[PDB]
Amino acid sequence: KQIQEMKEAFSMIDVDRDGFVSKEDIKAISEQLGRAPDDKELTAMLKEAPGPLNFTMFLSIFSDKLSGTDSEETIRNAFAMFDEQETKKLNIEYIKDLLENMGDNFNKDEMRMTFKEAPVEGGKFDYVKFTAMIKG
Amino acid sequence: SQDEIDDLKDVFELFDFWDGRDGAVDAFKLGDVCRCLGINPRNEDVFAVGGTHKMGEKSLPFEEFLPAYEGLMDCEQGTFADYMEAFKTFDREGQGFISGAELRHVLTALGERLSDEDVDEIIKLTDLQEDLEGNVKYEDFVKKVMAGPYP
Amino acid sequence: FSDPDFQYLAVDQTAAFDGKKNCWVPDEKEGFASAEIQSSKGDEITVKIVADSSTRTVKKDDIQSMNPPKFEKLEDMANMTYLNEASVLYNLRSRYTSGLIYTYSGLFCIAVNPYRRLPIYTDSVIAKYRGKRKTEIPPHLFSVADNAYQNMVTDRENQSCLITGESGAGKTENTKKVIMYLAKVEDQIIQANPVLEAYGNAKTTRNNNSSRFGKFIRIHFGPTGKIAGADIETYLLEKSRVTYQQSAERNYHIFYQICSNAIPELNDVMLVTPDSGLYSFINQGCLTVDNIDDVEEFKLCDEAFDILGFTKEEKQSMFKCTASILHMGEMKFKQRPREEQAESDGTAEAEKVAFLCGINAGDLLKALLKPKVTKGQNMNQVVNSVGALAKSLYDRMFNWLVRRVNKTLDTKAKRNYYIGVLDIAGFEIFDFNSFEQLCINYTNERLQQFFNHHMFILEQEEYKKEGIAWEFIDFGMDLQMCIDLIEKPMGILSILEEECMFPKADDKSFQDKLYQNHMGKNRMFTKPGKPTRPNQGPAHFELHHYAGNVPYSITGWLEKNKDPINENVVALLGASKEPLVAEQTISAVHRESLNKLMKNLYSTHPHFVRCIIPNELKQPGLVDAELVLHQLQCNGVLEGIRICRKGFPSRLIYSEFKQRYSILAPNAIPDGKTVSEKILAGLQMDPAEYRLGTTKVFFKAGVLGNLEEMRDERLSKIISMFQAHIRGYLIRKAYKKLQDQRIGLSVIQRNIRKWLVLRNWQWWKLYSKVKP
Repeated sequence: KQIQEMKEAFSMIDVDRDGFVSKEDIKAISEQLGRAPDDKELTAMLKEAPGPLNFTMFLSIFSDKLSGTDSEETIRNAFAMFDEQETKKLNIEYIKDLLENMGDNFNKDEMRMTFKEAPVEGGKFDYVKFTAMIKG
Repeated sequence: SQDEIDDLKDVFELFDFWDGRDGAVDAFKLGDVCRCLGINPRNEDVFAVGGTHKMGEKSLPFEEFLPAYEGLMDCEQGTFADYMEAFKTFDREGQGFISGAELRHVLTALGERLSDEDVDEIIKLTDLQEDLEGNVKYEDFVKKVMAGPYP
Repeated sequence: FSDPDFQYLAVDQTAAFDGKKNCWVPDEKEGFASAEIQSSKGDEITVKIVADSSTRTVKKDDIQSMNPPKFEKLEDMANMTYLNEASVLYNLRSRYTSGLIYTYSGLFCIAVNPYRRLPIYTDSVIAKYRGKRKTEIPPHLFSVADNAYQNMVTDRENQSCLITGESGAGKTENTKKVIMYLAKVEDQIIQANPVLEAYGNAKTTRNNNSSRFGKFIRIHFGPTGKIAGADIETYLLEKSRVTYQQSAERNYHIFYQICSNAIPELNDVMLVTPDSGLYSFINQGCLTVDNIDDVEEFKLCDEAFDILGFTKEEKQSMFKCTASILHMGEMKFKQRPREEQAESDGTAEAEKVAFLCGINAGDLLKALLKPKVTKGQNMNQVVNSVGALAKSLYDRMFNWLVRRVNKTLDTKAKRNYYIGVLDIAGFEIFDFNSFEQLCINYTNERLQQFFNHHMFILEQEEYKKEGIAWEFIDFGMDLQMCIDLIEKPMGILSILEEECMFPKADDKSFQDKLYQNHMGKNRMFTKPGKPTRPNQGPAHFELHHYAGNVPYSITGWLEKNKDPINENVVALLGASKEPLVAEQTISAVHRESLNKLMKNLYSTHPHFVRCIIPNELKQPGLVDAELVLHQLQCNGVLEGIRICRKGFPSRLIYSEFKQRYSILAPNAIPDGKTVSEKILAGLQMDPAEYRLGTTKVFFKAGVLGNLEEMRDERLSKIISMFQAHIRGYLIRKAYKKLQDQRIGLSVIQRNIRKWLVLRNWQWWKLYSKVKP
């Protein structure tokens, strides 16, 4: 189902419906929606694919991105590992503290980028809903 | 040995970090530190080398730590014989039994006592179970505790 | 061992001590004083008292050798250099003023009354004394009990503890703790005391809870060494306290419980007004009792009847018969100037009595004022037969009560051996002493002499039997006499017994018939001396009892020994409605019970407990050296220790020895006779303090107490080491978790940085955009 989308996507992106994605293909659709990348962005954006962009080298680079990651269960647990009472929520000051200056310290940006999305309401940061959002 | 002292190092960190990373450990944890490197000294044992009754009391470097572990090494460890012997003195029947209630008493009430929590703890851990009469084979129990958390 | 459980149990010592200057010199207040010699002069030594720093002279042969600070608060006195009345008294008193009330005197134990509650009997503490050898762990009564158990088990024979001491010492308290102990290593047993004590105890000047009957309780054991039954025997209950009570004394505890309102519901069942000072039979002496809540004791006594398994009727039968008594004494009378026979002075109270006993109030007062061939009674012959009845009922109630509580304990389970405990009532000297006391005292004598036999006479005999080597030693400790003066063929009691059978007899033919036989023919019998205490009522003769000289008044001793209740009323009650009520001289009878008790005892391996009253004030932690010292004398303590040091009174079968003292050198134990050869060898034990044996080991005096010391110590450590092991297991178990959280964080940290960098990927951006 990750594929079914990829295709239908490649379809909407491949404007000149020629089964290939060209600098004009990308630029084209981007603009039809939101601001689009500059030539340099579009250039190196394609150079990321050895040869022509058939629906194959497409699924290839996309799959090689999302590779090297774990489970929604494996992560939801690394979380409940600080959820002693098993409430399915972490107190915001806590989590922020963990990530911020513990282990492999994050940075303010990593910190902002991360919480700009985070689902915190009532002081408690729901790591379930957020594990989903970050995953499937 | 080196691979040994390295091990003290390894663990010293995990600890010195948790009570605020700064290259110093609360002397009140010197016990648990060594308890991690295998050993199980007795509270009487630990204080003898430098341990403390409370946190804050004082912190220690790795320099002073080396000898506390040199110390808590030469101290006596209990064999299976010993644990079997002592436990026999509570068995009137002589058939390797005891009741939960009494076992609880031995742990919590006699010798360097054990909080009521550590007890319900290890009970649940080792998954010790009583029969219809509410008795338990102290032989099994001793064997698990001796076994380790991961056998 | 750092064990909190040893606060008032473990002993907490150098310089200024010249083994030639320092010594013990007699004192009048302290019994013995710490002295430092200044100058000799033939026999006249001149010492200086360390305390006040005063000076005085003292015969040279009156100085006592002091012990070096090496033996301060020593746990076993047989291990001291000097065992003299001043070294012993010093050691005890040293320990005592520090909380330690238990001390071994060689083979037996010494308990000094604390007069305060001590946290030394807890279940925490019992855990630590289990299976410990006397030398292994501090001195304690548990140790004495625990050891008798091991012996009965390994040695396969009956054990027995004779807990002796003066009145108010600790005989009862300690007897109970022994049972409570043996029970813990059941519920009804422990519960039989509250009811028996309510019916057979009373405030006295000496004891607020004085036991007024002798108690011998055997505790049976089964094939797995567990409690499988138990029985109780009682002796000579003070029939007299029922209707009479000397000043400052109370009647039995119940009577006061019954009039407190602990259970208002019962007031109408017994027909009592909750006022004790209302009933003559129980308000003669005292009413209340500093530190005895009759309200709560009543409740607990009621509560205990339930646990004992007493039907509600049964336990209401008790309560009523005893409340009935509270009425027998309310029945007033009158004469009727003429013949006097006697007439009643009402009937209200005499009915409540007939009512509660299920008999006709009419038929009662009838067979009470003109007992039937008829024979009327005067005005006193009656009021005294009233008392004869009260007393006689109560003596049946108490007897039935015990039979019943044994019903609940004689479990038909399988019995092997047992451990009896003997608590007999102790010596007591009052302002006025009569037949009751002679009986208690004769009883207590008796016992002491037992200790003398089994301790000196005995020890040497066995040496002969086995066919070892030895030369006799006369400890000069015999009371056969005193004993004989009272019990033998023409004795005091035998005279009285043959004097009862004569209706002619009286308080003077008895008194004369006595001097006639022992005045000058036995030195223990001496004309009454001179007052040694105010209010000292009449005395007709004196007896020199082990623990004191007692001036006995023999007035009324003839009726006291021949009981007498209208054989008439015994007919009335014989067919009463109440089911309970429906259901040889005293001297001879008791003499016989006692002889039988003694016979039962001799067939035992006795362990002795010696109680000691610290002072005459009933206040805690205060010592009266004179009194103390005085006991350390009539009880035979010192001598009791000499032989433990002199000969070798211990003895252990290698089979029971290996089992109890292996845990003292297990890194040397790969045959019971060689194993011990090893253990005692390992311990680098002095060949002196012990001996070989074919089937058994012989340890000099005290040594075994000290082995039970080392035995405990180890048992405590090992217990700690297994607790350490449990502490270390739980710690290491939670290592991943500090290990686990270290991972669980690296997941999140590395896996958010991913989802973070994936959103900063043009492709993904644009992708996400198309999405819809």
